[PDB]
Amino acid sequence: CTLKSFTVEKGIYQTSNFRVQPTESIVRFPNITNLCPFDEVFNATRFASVYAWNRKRISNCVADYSVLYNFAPFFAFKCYGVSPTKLNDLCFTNVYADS
Amino acid sequence: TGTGVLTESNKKFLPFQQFGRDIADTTDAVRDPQTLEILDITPCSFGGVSVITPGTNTSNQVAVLYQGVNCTEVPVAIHADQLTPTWRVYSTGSNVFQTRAGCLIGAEYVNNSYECDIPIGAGICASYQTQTKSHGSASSVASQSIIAYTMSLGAENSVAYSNNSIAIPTNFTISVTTEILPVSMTKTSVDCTMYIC
Amino acid sequence: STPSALGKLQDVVNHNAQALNTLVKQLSSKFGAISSVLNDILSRLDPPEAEVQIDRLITGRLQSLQTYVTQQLIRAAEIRASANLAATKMSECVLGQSKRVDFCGKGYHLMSFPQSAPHGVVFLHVTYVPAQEKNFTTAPAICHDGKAHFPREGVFVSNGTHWFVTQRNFYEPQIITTDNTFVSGNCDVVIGIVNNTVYDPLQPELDS
Amino acid sequence: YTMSLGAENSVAYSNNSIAIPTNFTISVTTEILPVSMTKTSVDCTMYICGDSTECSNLLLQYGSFCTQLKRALTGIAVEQDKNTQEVFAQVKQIYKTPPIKYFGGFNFSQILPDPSKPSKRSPIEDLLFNKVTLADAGFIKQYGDCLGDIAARDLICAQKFKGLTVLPPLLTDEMIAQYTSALLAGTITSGWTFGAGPALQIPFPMQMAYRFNGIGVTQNVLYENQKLIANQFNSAIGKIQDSLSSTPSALGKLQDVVNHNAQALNTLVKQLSSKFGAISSVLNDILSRLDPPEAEVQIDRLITGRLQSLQTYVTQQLIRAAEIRASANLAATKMSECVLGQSKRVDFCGKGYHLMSFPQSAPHGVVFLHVTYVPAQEKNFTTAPAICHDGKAHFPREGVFVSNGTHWFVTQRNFYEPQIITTDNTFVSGNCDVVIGIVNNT
Ligand SMILES: *[C@@H]1O[C@H](CO)[C@@H](O)[C@H](O)[C@H]1NC(C)=O
Ligand SMILES: *[C@@H]1O[C@H](CO)[C@@H](O)[C@H](O)[C@H]1NC(C)=O
Ligand SMILES: *[C@@H]1O[C@H](CO)[C@@H](O)[C@H](O)[C@H]1NC(C)=O
Ligand SMILES: *[C@@H]1O[C@H](CO)[C@@H](O)[C@H](O)[C@H]1NC(C)=O
Ligand SMILES: *[C@@H]1O[C@H](CO)[C@@H](O)[C@H](O)[C@H]1NC(C)=O
Ligand SMILES: *[C@@H]1O[C@H](CO)[C@@H](O)[C@H](O)[C@H]1NC(C)=O
Ligand SMILES: *[C@@H]1O[C@H](CO)[C@@H](O)[C@H](O)[C@H]1NC(C)=O
Ligand SMILES: *[C@@H]1O[C@H](CO)[C@@H](O)[C@H](O)[C@H]1NC(C)=O
Repeated sequence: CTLKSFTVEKGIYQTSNFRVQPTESIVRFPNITNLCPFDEVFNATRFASVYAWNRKRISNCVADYSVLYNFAPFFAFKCYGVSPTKLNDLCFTNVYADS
Repeated sequence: TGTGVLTESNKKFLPFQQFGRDIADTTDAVRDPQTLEILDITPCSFGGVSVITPGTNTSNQVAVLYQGVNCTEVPVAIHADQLTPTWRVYSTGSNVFQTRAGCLIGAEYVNNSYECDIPIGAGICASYQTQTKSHGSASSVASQSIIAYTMSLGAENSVAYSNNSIAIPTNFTISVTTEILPVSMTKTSVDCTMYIC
Repeated sequence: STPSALGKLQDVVNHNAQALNTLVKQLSSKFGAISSVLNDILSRLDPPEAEVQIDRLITGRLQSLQTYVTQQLIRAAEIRASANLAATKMSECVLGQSKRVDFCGKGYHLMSFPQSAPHGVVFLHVTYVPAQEKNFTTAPAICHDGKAHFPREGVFVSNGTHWFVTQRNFYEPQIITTDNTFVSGNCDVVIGIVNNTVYDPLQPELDS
Repeated sequence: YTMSLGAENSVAYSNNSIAIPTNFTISVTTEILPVSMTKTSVDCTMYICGDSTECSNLLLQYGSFCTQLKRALTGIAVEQDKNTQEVFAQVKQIYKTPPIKYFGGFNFSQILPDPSKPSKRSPIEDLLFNKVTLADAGFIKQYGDCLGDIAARDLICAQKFKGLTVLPPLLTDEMIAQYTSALLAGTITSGWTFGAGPALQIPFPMQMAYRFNGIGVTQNVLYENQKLIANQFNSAIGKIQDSLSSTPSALGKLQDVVNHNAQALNTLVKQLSSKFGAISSVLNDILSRLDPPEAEVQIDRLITGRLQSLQTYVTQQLIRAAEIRASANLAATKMSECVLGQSKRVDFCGKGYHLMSFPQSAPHGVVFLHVTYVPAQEKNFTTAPAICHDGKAHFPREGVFVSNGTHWFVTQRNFYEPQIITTDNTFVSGNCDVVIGIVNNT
């Protein structure tokens, strides 16, 4: 097929390239702990008033949305502009966990 | 990101330096990000494939050379499955020879040395040698008849040098060799508009 | 019988043909254009819109033609190197005898005959190639009367009992006289010097 | 300053002034001929496209440029093997040097193979190997890609990473070295007779007498001062070693060839980082950022840029390969006429009258040790164009008429050795009338 013939002759012919595909996936990030305050806010001694909603600065830390679950069942988890579970794959200049 | 083999590194990464780079801007060395170890990134084993064959009218058996890779650790995965021994996980037996050029699969190594017919690479030369070692059919040996061998650079003559010995040729042949010199390729004219437009 | 005897000229012809065929296939390559036919491009999109596509096709075809012309220049430089080689081979091998080693065929070139072939020349390099060599004992000089003799034209060999000066490229022994050897120095410095006898052609005329 | 064109010598021309050299030197010069650049293969998909499937699909739509480029590179590579075969494999048989390596004093030990070191290369070959920057040899290190190391000189590893593949020479460095050994053994033992067919043994003093006779120098000189020739040869070889090791400009030609190859490859690699007007220069990032429907334009532009870079690389490789092939035809000619024989073309096998030549394999080339004869210490004499005797003009058969000041001698034209003038070195043609400047003598 390479020689476009049916009577190929004696010799060595470069046909293709030998490749070895990878077989595993290794995704690793350097073990950052940097606990964002989410649980400590939600069970504080006293919250802030709704009209005077406290602007909690959520930055310089790593988010752990997996703990947003295991709260009271059928709690509203609406999200506007982005899915709640995909937030792990998104980065933000700032986050506000206004409560 | 990268594709390759992560191996343990003997090189100590600076307290703040991130990941090794070579002279030509390549992600070669590395330090484990999660924990304080160091690794090296090795390119995957990909080389090439070449087909060594005699005349098709002479044979339908074949040999396959993988250039660069080494027979010992080469990940020869399932390339193509058919009745032929090549492109499988392993060959049918001892016909897997390791040379500097690469891995020759389907051809049997020979300790004897003949003249080079099909250069494989790194001094090893192949040949479809019809032999009675299998003691089978004359025109078709039992296995694949493709063999590899060290290229006999010629008859290892020993010019009998002596401080007094000389040789004078008694006879001669008026040889008529034939040298073909291309002189004038077919002169060509390309009407630019006619071709391009 | 052997199809590779005319390998070079047939290869040149095939190179020409394959360059032409590559040029032809360039009219089939899209080069990123929406198609590879000028008429289809013109008939599908209006010139204000087809201008980009036709310019892309023109650039592709023009670059392919430029590559063709440049590789023609390169292989024409190769052809001209071989052509000055052929002119020199005609001048020194055909129009004369060349003493350049292995220039007009392996062995000592005798003469050459031009034979025109399609887009080239075939030189039947009639060369002289020795064979059936005989071994002898040699010596770099010959000591006679206490002074050295060196061969004018040949080389000293010996079948075992007699020393002969022979032509250096065809075994033809000859006796040694003053007409084939010349005196230079004496027999104290030269290594490998051997005692022998060197004949004087004038001797018989001394009878009277 | 204004360029000094040299010592403004005043050639003391006269109607009868001549200079005949009384002394000479055996100049072992050195000519370095590149023979075969490193053969290379460019996996079009792996270089231009890497591992990206969409890029390969688009490249196939573009045409058969990859096929033409691969065929051109394969032609270059088989041409490099052909260059080695034409330059080196000039003989069928392989000749082993005799164990008694005595040749009248010509110490070939630094050019003959070294049985002590395992490489068996000559010490001069070892110097040439060390001075030139090395190259990959596909060492079996179980690294997946033959040779490799951890945080070290991985530029070859990087080149194999990028898809450019340096295929090994067909004749290994040891096998190329053994072919060079065969050539040098035939030259030392057979002489010039092994290039015309069968190899015919001849001692080295006799071959050197032939070399003397082939440059218009009578061969007796080689034997009357054989020890002087041997000592000059050996000391010149030592000076060759010293100059090659000390002066870094000695191996300039081959080192520049290797550097040209390396910088061509480095420019190729940097083309991968060049943008050519694309949003970036990494195919994987382009694909992961933009889907193929919108990344198509950017990847097409990058493909065109890298294809142009590869095509320019291949064309300049063809140009420099034609240069290497011209130098390789020159090297084959120099082996045929200087090594396999004696070339009387002036300044072809080194400045001065070329005596003989020795091939020494160096990385991707050959060092010719052009042993030439160079005169020196000339003496001035009054000369004549002919010699009148008995009313007829005698002319020299082979030499030249010079005069001490009171005696006339016919001497060889390139080495002062006075000889009486007789009928054997001179012949009669005409009368003493049309010969202006004719000189009475006996
Ligand atoms: C040549 O013969 C032997 C062996 O090669 C060597 O050792 C010796 O020096 C030489 N003798 C003569 C007379 O040339
Ligand atoms: C020389 O060789 C030829 C073979 O080509 C042979 O026919 C001829 O008889 C030989 N000459 C002599 C004198 O033996
Ligand atoms: C050779 O001849 C010289 C005189 O011509 C004589 O003295 C000498 O003994 C002879 N033999 C050798 C080996 O020189
Ligand atoms: C050597 O040549 C001479 C020359 O006539 C001859 O008489 C003698 O028999 C030859 N001997 C041998 C051994 O060839
Ligand atoms: C010699 O000297 C010069 C140069 O040839 C010339 O002018 C002069 O006439 C010559 N005389 C004779 C006798 O050659
Ligand atoms: C010829 O030149 C060499 C230079 O190496 C010198 O050693 C030698 O003495 C010179 N010959 C004479 C006779 O002075
Ligand atoms: C040279 O010889 C001739 C005779 O052949 C004689 O006539 C003449 O005087 C001599 N001297 C010169 C300077 O010609
Ligand atoms: C020139 O050489 C001869 C040779 O015997 C000698 O007689 C004469 O004295 C020398 N003259 C000069 C000036 O060198």
